[PDB]
Amino acid sequence: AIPTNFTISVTTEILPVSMTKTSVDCTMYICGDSTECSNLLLQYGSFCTQ
Amino acid sequence: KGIYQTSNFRVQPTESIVRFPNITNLCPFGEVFNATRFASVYAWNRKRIS
Ligand SMILES: *[C@@H]1O[C@H](CO)[C@@H](O[C@@H]2O[C@H](CO)[C@@H](O)[C@H](O)[C@H]2NC(C)=O)[C@H](O)[C@H]1NC(C)=O
Ligand SMILES: *[C@@H]1O[C@H](CO)[C@@H](O)[C@H](O)[C@H]1NC(C)=O
Ligand SMILES: *[C@@H]1O[C@H](CO)[C@@H](O)[C@H](O)[C@H]1NC(C)=O
Repeated sequence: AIPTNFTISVTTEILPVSMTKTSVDCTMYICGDSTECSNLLLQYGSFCTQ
Repeated sequence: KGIYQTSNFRVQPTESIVRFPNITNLCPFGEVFNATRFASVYAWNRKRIS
């Protein structure tokens, strides 16, 4: 079975590439500008830097 | 070399503000602590205070 006519087709291929460059401050989310809560938080160490 | 999203220590609060309702009435502590008669336990008294 041999083709005698053809066609040129166009297809769309969608690919995600990036995401929203989120960033988080622990102190606001967890404590909310409260120094005492931050002081208690310091006992946890390097979770937030991580 | 580079850019760093540093933690947020720059500003710290300085003073306090206290706001309360404008009531000068003294509460009737006497009428409950300094009472001629207390209710018996089965019929304990319930006093609204306001
Ligand atoms: C091969 O096939 C293509 C279609 O895939 C043909 O193109 C059509 O031909 C008809 C008849 O000649 C026209 O009415 C259409 O307008 C043509 N298409 C377009 C987009 O213009 C082509 O003619 C065929 N060739 C042969 C030799 O059969
Ligand atoms: C209480 O309310 C009155 C009227 O709203 C206002 O003038 C007054 O400054 C307030 N505070 C005190 C202590 O009365
Ligand atoms: C309760 O009674 C005692 C003595 O009767 C009195 O010294 C005291 O001031 C009274 N309490 C109040 C709140 O006035």
